[PDB]
Amino acid sequence: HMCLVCSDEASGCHYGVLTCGSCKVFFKRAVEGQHNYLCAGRNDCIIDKIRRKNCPACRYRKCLQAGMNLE
Amino acid sequence: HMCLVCSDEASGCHYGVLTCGSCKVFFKRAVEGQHNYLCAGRNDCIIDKIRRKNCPACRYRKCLQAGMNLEA
DNA sequence: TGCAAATGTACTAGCT
DNA sequence: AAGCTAGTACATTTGC
Ligand SMILES: [Zn+2]
Ligand SMILES: [Zn+2]
Ligand SMILES: [Zn+2]
Ligand SMILES: [Zn+2]
Repeated sequence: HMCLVCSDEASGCHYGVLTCGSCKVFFKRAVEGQHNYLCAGRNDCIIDKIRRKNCPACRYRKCLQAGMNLE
Repeated sequence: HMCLVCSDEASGCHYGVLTCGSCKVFFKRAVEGQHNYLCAGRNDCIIDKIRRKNCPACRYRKCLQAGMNLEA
């Protein structure tokens, strides 16, 4: 049902983790190239369906916390 | 020289405040436009040249705090 | 791909 | 002429 990164409607198990469609694309872009993202808050931004765009840094952090990788 | 909102190179005194071009257009669009801006932290984000895209809600907040206004 | 929103740039209109 | 800003069109970015 739910994406482990942002809590949207998951579309499948992507990169080892149940994740929504946009978190799937986001993580792919993040690992592939630069992910030198800078958080504007305190590195604990709320990553939900609407706010997940706000902070790539915290979102890529949750992606790693959830265990996403290339296997 | 310095935009008092994002610290990008200022473009002039826009709407009462020395600001860059991107903050000028952003402020007018924020006032006159419909937006679903929601902060993901604590309504207290850092706004600089990079992080200004991160949180428009705090950016709009910093705009008003700097004294920006569509009048004179 | 395809479409729309958000953002930023560069320019023009108009004043003083 | 200079020197200024608000408005606006275009380009880019970003996300579905
Ligand atoms: Zn997600
Ligand atoms: Zn963050
Ligand atoms: Zn600015
Ligand atoms: Zn914020």
